[PDB]
Amino acid sequence: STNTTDNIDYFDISDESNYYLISQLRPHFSNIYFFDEFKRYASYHTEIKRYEDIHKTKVNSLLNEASRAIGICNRLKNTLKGLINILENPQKFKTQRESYDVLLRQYEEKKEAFRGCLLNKNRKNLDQIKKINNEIRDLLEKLKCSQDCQTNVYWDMIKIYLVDFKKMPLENYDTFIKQFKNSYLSYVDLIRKIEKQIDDPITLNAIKFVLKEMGYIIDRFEYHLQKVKHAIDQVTALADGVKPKQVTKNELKEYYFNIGNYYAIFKFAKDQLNMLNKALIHKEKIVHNLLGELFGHLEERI
Amino acid sequence: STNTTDNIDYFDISDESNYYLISQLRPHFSNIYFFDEFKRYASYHTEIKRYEDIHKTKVNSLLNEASRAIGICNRLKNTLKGLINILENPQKFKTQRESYDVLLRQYEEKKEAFRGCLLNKNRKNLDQIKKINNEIRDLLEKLKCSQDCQTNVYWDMIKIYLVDFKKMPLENYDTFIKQFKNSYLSYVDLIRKIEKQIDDPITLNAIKFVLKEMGYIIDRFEYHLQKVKHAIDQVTALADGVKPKQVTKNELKEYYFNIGNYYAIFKFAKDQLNMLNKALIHKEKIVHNLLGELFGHLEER
Repeated sequence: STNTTDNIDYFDISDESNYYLISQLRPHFSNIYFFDEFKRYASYHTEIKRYEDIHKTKVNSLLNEASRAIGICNRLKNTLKGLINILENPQKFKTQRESYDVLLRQYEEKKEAFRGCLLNKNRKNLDQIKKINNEIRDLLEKLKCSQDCQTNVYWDMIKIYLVDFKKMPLENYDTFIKQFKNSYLSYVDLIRKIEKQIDDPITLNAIKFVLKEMGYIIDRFEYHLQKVKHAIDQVTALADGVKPKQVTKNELKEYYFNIGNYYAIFKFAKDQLNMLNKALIHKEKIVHNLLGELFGHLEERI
Repeated sequence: STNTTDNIDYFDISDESNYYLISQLRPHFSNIYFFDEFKRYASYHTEIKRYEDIHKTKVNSLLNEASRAIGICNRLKNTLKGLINILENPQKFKTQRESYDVLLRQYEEKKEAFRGCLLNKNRKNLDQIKKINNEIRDLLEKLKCSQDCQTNVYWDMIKIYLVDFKKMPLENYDTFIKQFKNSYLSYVDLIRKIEKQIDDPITLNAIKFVLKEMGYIIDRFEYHLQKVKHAIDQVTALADGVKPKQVTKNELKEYYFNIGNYYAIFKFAKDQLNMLNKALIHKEKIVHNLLGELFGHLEER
């Protein structure tokens, strides 16, 4: 059956301020999707048609620079995946000569080195996010309105975002992570009772490492599920309140930035949760196979 | 007094990492309540009686140092409150000689200076929170357990917290802020239609300022409401899940830190939301009075 982690896309990291989260899946920042959404907003205002060039030059380059940064950490990624494959697979551990304690410490060191690399190589890209944001605000000032800025475009997009939000079975995600977190706790509780009786070298270490990784991925799923829930609740609360006809231009700037980043979060968190969904299912199959091996060793002991 | 804000406790500020929130209400940080909760956890484990002294000395002193640090910003607070009372009250504006544009600018400068003071004077205290947290983690290592650490105390406290969580009407908080936010947006829209019809600049400026402050306080209410709901949902999710009877010592450490900080967030946010609820209501009374003064002027040509 399944016993080898082929993909470790589940690692992410946030910056020190916890404003930006870096993912191994492109566009790597949710903020790229906001720049894509503003391209849709700007097409309805002829006063800001220059953003078409800002998007082609600044926004696309930022995406590729983010992809380039992730690619710089690719050899750390392969080294980390090589350690994971040994630590999770007793058969692969038996083909080398290092001890499990040594490989475990190298795993923690390479894990933080890889995650640290994802952030460090993207710091200048993070600064570019603010500069393109400020460039967008300055571009928005060229609108031919000041205290009577129309909100039709703003309210048209909220309605469009609400139907896209219905295309995500939010109850399925809650039910899935609830069962998995309890299945995870039951697994660890079963391992605790078995270890109290026997020492099963290699096999028992492997199943604990996989469970430890499972716990990390569970935490990642809950994080990204909380953000997509928050984003949908905010946009929905706007649609259930009063709808002003006209606002000032500085207010319309905040409006576009508000719904634009919320839809970006939703779009970004969806593909992240889908990846994390597959990673959890994959880790569980490894645990299942290892657990059957562990019960066989328990029988021959007693 | 009529159209007079007497309390400006609604201002708060977070640190750059957004891990610590500094409030003008004692204990100024929710982390103090966690230290108070661990004092209850430690009473069930004779191996860690030393925390009785750590709490009495380090924790209480941190509270008093936090209170003193906030006190350093009192001169800025009085200046800021003085500007608020002028900007919100047309009668008090007419009794002085500064222009409304200059007073608005001084407000924005003093507001940021006061909020920045609340954080800057508390930076050493924020570091002391980390010292006490690490000292607690090191103290927990003295437990006479390794792979068989009982979770009886952990589950006894979760039961207690759930009873306390039900004493907070979350739906009342939600229904209030959503109706209040809608009334706020209607007030703004009403002024946009009204100001086109009359030249009442003194009154209109005061309404716009009070509504400007109302917007800030609404965002504060929403921030603290989200935190307290997250904390209740996390602790409730623990109760609805599998309940292992024994865990490892490092797992028990994270157990105590998890529910302790979540309950601390619950206690802290409740008193914050109650203060913000009163502040929003008081700002709305000022808007009601000013709208009544505005409609009176509209009647007389």
